[PDB]
Amino acid sequence: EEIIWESLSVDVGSQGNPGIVEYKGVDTKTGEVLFEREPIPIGTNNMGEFLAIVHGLRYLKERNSRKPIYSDSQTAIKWVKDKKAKSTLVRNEETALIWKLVDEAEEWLNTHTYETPILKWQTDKWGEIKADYGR
RNA sequence: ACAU
DNA sequence: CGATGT
Ligand SMILES: [K+]
Ligand SMILES: [K+]
Ligand SMILES: [Mg+2]
Ligand SMILES: [Mg+2]
Repeated sequence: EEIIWESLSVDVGSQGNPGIVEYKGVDTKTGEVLFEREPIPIGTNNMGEFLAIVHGLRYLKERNSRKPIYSDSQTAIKWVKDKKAKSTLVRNEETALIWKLVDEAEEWLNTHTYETPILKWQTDKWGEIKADYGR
């Protein structure tokens, strides 16, 4: 079981959980940063991981790329498979923004198709995912 | 327990 | 140490 180097890797970074959430996607082989989401004032780690995968799906579809996506998040990979983010985060004014983004990401999954493999990054064998924030 |  | 998740 070896790394698929021709892939996109995503990760979340946060200040608090729940807290400020950002995410980015990188070329697994080179580390080149391909997209970075503006920090969201309040969210959860798993909402960020979910949004990062869905943004990766949208990024690769727009560019007609068949590359797989690596995520280290068991939770987010399942949420994407399910097309349903089962977050416990309260819905209030402070969490409105991230919940809007999560709702819209689910909506995108329910109205689009993709063949993109979404693969578990095996941190125990390979070290930190290439998109890691190092926090 | 596993993944963050 | 605490929080998010299956
Ligand atoms: K980190
Ligand atoms: K736990
Ligand atoms: Mg991660
Ligand atoms: Mg990380």
